[PDB]
Amino acid sequence: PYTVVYFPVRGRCAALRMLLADQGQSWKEEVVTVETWQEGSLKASCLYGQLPKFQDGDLTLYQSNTILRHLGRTLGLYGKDQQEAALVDMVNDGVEDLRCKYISLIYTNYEAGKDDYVKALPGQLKPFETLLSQNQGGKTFIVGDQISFADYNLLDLLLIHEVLAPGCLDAFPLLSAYVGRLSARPKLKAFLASPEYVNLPINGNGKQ
Amino acid sequence: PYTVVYFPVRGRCAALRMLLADQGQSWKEEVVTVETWQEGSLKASCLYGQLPKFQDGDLTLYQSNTILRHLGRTLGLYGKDQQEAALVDMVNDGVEDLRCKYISLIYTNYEAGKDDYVKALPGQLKPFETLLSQNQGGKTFIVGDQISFADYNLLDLLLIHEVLAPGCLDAFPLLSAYVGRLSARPKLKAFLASPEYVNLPINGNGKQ
Ligand SMILES: N[C@@H](CCC(=O)N[C@@H](CS)C(=O)NCC(=O)O)C(=O)O
Ligand SMILES: N[C@@H](CCC(=O)N[C@@H](CS)C(=O)NCC(=O)O)C(=O)O
Repeated sequence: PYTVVYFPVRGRCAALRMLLADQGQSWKEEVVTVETWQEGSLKASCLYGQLPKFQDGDLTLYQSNTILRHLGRTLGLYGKDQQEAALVDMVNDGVEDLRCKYISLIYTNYEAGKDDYVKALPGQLKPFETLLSQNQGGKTFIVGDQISFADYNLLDLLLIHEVLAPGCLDAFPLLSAYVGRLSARPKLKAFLASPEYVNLPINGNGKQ
Repeated sequence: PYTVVYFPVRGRCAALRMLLADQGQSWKEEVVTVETWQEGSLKASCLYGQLPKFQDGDLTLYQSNTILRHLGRTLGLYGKDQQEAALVDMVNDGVEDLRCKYISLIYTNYEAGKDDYVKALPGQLKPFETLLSQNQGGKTFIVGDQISFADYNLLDLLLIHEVLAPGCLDAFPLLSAYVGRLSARPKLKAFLASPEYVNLPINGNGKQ
C-alpha cells in the first residue's frame, strides 16, 4: 500500500495527505523524530538526504511534488487531457514557488521579514485568483472540472497562509470560496478536523 | 507551432531548447530585452510576472518545468510507464532544487558564497551519479532506456556546473560519461555548437 516517512509536522506532506484522505486511500505514517534523523543513517539512505520518503508497494519515491504527481497520475487527478495536465503543472509550479518563499521566511527570517512578506502576499496570491476566474468563474477547481493534485497543494498553501496572515484571502472572493468549498468535501473535512492533522505543527521550528 | 518568450540568456530555457533541438522540433524565439521588460506591460500579462512564456498553438504556458513536462508528455519523453514517469519527476525535482541553489548563488552571493557552494557540490551531484548507477550501469539515460525531459534538464545543470566548477564531474565517472554521451547526440551536438546557444550568456548578470 502507501507509506509516508516524514517528521511529525504537516509541512511538505500536508497536501499529499489531504489528497490521500479525500480520495479514500489508506496509508501508513512512519514518523521520524529529530533524534532518529540526527543519528544519520536514514538521511544517508535518502536520495537527496531529505524527507518525505514515500513508498507505493516497492516503488520508493522522494520529493513531495513527485509524490503528488505520482498519486495524481495513478489516481486520475491530473487533468482530463494533455492541455489540462500542463495547466495543472503550471498551477503546481506556482504553488511550489510560493511555498519555497514561505519556507524561507519561516526558517530563514520570520521576525525581520514577516512584514515585507505579508505586504507582498496579495501579488503572490493574485495569479491563483486569476486562474480560478478563468475556469468556470471559479465555481469548480483550479483546472478543469475535476479535482487535481494541484488543488490539494494550492489548498494547503492557502490554509497555511491564512494562519500566517489572517484575512489574506478577503481580497480574493474566488480563492476564499474555493478554500471553503474544498475544505467542505466530506472526507477532507473529516481529515482536517482529525487529531492526525490538527495536532501536528505546520512547521518544524514552531513558527507559522 | 512553438514559441518561447525569454530574455537573451540560456538560463531557464536552455534545457527545453536542447530538448526541442534534439527532438527535431521547430520553434520561434521571441527575445525580450531588459528595456522591454522594464516597460512593465509584458510582465503584467505574465501569470506569475515572469518568463519564460511558452506557446504551443493557442496553449500558453508559464513555468520552465511546466514547459519541460508538457513537451515530455506530448513528445513521449516522460518514461515508458507510470513508475518511470514518477522517477523522471524525482530526477527533475532534484535538478530543480539544485538549479535554485545555483541561481541563488549566481544572483545573491557569488563572491562570498562560491567557495562554500563548490565544496558542497559533490554531495549535490552524488544523487544523480547514484541514479545512473542504478539504471543499466549508467550506460543509457537517467531513467529507463529512453530519453526523458529530465535528461535535458539534468544535462544543462551539469553543463553549467562544469563552467562554475571546472572538473566537478571528474569524481563522477557515470555523470561525466553521461554528459559526453548526450552532448554527442547529433542534433544536440549541432545545437550546442550553434551561435544560437554559444553566443547567449548562461545567466543575466554576467556571472557563471
Ligand atoms: N524538494 C524537497 C524538499 C525536502 C525538504 O526540504 N525536506 C526537509 C524537511 S521538509 C528535510 O528533509 N530536512 C532535513 C535535512 O535536510 O537534513 C521536497 O519537495 O520534498
Ligand atoms: N519558477 C519559474 C521562475 C521564472 C523566473 O525566475 N524568471 C525570471 C528569469 S529566469 C524572470 O522572469 N525575472 C524577471 C522578473 O521576475 O521580473 C520558472 O521555472 O519558469
